[PDB]
Amino acid sequence: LRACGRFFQKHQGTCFYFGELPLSLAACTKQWDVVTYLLENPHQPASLEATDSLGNTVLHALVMIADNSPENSALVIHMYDGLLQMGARLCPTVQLEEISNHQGLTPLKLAAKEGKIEIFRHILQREFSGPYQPLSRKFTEWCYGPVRVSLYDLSSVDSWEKNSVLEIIAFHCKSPNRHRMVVLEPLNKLLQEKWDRLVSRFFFNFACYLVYMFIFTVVAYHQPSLFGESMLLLGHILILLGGIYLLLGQLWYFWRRRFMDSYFEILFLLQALLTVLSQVLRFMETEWYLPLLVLSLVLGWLNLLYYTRGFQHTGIYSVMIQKVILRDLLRFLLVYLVFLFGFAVALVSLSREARPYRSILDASLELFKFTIGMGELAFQEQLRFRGVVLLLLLAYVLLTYVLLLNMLIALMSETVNHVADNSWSIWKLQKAISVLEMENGYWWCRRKKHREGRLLKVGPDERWCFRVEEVNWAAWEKTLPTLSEDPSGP
Amino acid sequence: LLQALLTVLSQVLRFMETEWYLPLLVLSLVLGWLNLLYYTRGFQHTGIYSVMIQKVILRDLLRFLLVYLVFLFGFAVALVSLSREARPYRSILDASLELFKFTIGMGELAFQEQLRFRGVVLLLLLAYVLLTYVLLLNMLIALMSETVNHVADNSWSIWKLQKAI
Amino acid sequence: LRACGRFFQKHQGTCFYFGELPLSLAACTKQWDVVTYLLENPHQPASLEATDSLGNTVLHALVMIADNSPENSALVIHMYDGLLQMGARLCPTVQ
Repeated sequence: LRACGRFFQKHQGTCFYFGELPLSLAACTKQWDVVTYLLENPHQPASLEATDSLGNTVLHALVMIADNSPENSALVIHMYDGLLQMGARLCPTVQLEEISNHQGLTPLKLAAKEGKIEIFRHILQREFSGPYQPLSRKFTEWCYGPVRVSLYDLSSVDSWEKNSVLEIIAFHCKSPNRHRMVVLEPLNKLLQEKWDRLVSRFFFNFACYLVYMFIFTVVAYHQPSLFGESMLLLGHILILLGGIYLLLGQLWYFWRRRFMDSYFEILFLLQALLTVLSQVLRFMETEWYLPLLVLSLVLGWLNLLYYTRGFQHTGIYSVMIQKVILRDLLRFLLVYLVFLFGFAVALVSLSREARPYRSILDASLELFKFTIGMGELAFQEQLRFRGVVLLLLLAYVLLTYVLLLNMLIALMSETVNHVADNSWSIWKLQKAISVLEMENGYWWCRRKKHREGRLLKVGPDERWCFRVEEVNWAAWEKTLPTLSEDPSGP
Repeated sequence: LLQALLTVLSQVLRFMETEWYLPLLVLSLVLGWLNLLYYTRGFQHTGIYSVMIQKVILRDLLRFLLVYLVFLFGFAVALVSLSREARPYRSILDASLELFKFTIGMGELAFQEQLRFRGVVLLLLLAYVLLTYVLLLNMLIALMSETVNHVADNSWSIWKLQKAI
Repeated sequence: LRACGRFFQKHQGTCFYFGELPLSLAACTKQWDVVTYLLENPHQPASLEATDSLGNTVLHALVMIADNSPENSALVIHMYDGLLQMGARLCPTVQ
């Protein structure tokens, strides 16, 4: 009896989304005796694979009620494991983990999309011994003393499939916990493996872009006044070809992905648009292409800072300036402006009388030169109101040199609690985005996606696996079984 | 080794009557006065200061300067590419020097009139000023966050290791 | 019987360098009863001063497996002290 009302649906406000199904309610409400009675009974058996109006089964409902609190996460983990074990003994023919809702996702995918990290980490590294062996994802291969190779499962986790946990985390997710689902194993080992296979193409792209930017700098610097001529026209044609190529690439990227990590692609689009506009304005014989070409050159040299992600830990510096350039700067500048204009107008309104600051623009420039430590504080004599002008100049100096101090103190207090783990996780997330972007290939030719791990039977189900080696000097029990009796390293 | 090699080369160039020994002798003198900071290890705890600048001079400086360079050259070229027209910054070297003087707090932000593109030149100068004064702030914040967890025990141990050597 | 293979040598990758010697393996694997049985027995006595291909004895192997973790360091310290004490009572003439 589906309770497809308004209070039971998932929305902001007074709600409690348990999946509008009595078995789902008993599962979510910590009523394991009631769950056991509802799952098996001679009168009315409740199917565990039943779906509500949205298409969610009980596992999706258990995923969607999970918070990040430790008290609720233990409930979600224990009830998920218990329901999986009871589904093993009731309907073993059907695989109830792979049941998809109307959006098309699975409970692992749903935990990835909504940002429920506490059930995601458990479902990615769950291990069950005894009779419930095949429904595990943390298989144990050979162990030789303190070193053991653990085989994780890459079913619906590798990027070879049409929809993956990696793609959902990188692009489709929307949560503050996007970066924290990349550090956890086996996603740390998986994305480190694909990056080492793609760093060659990343550096090749860096070299090609550096050659293009060197050609652009040579063309811009040796621009004639508004063999050498043929070389310059060949360079202009090459710049036009590179600009239209990069514009087509960015257009294909924005068509495929139909925000902070998306900044540099917007800068790439702006740079390509500006150089294409500069070339088409030069072709139209307009004397305004030179500011646009120079602006494109400046924007491109700024854009070149994107390729610092792959130079090892350099990115952990660079990500901070990204946060810095969205911390308060675009506000604080406005605060500086709402001084400047006012004071500038004041100076003009007090400098048009006689017994310097002629217009608003010159007054603004002479007021701005107190920040770079260059402006003058001379005692005027030609102006009639010398003392009031000096008093306003001193007041502006004091207000600027206290506003900058306040800004620096505020930024220090903001960054003093910033540990290195968060910045490292942000850099790892950016590398994950770059890996999943390059693996799709260029727009003019699509790369052949290759599997990772190997296909080996576990207990005769053929399950893809990824091997992670570990050393543990405290696991001296030798009780868990091993699939293979031979080490057989790579 | 570099100081000894430079002063030996300066002496052998003076013996060969070459008028290029004077830059090498002066460079050797500068390098030697820099080298004199090695002997601060034995002046008690003074070394616990000095070791930090060693880490500082290998922390990010030789990278960060390059980052500063990959602005400067670009912007400098831009200024040259926009200052050769008429209705200042003559060559690449003078443009680089006039752009560098915004870091020591000496460069000028005047409104040009002889150039045809006054507004675009001013906009690029303002953009360079903002980018420099945010990059230096970011560098200082990053260095502070790097050194805030640096206890005195690690620096004391480093100084003791240098004294052991 | 020296296990002078490739998996048992010390190198980056899949390795477990215990010294390629059964007494060394029992010492490194926290098997003090097996170590006591191998050190003294009427059938086949294992010399504590035996060396592998690299020339390491059991003490060098106990040194090379030590990490900086507190759980492993206690194992290395206790097994080193126990092997030194058992070497005192078996071959006191040699150092």
